[PDB]
Formats: sequence, C-alpha cells, structure tokens
Amino acid sequence: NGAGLLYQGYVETSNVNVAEELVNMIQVQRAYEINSKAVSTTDQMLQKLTQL
Amino acid sequence: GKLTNGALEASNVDLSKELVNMIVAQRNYQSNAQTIKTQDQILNTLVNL
Repeated sequence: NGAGLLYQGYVETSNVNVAEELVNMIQVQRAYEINSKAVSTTDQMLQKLTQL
Repeated sequence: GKLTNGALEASNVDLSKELVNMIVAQRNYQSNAQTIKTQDQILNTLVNL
C-alpha cells in the first residue's frame, strides 16, 4: 500500500541542506535592507513635506 | 569426507594475497580522506562569505 521498508541499525538524518541556507540568508538580508531603505525614503519624504 | 589422524588443517591464508590487498585498501582509505577535505574547504568558503 505504498509504505516503505525498515532498515535496522540505520537512522534518517535531517533533510536540511546547509549549502543553500547561506545564500538564502544573503538574499534575505539584502531584501530586508532594501525594504528598510524604502521605509526611510517614505519617512524622509513625509518629513520634508511637513517641514513647511 | 574422510579424516586423517596425526594431522591438522592449516589457516588457508596467503600473505602474498593479503599484502597486495592491504596496499589497495590503504589508498582507497587515503583517497576518501580527500573528499572530506574537499567538502570541508568547499563549505569553509561559503560560511566565511
């Protein structure tokens, strides 16, 4: 019925690939910095509007 | 089979065959050590960015 098999003496390790996580961290950090820059741009725009 | 008194069976090991097999096994063991070193450096660069 589609089930697997059992192997004695073995163990299934985590299926986490430590390679792609670092590049994903780089991309996430850059995207977060870009969004924070957008927040700063909006705040600066509104501040210089209200400086009048 | 038949038996024979006053005699014994040997160890059926030839040093000629084992010594050549030991040399081959050692290199195979040496070789895989390169992969660990290669995988170690290939990961060291990534974490250090």
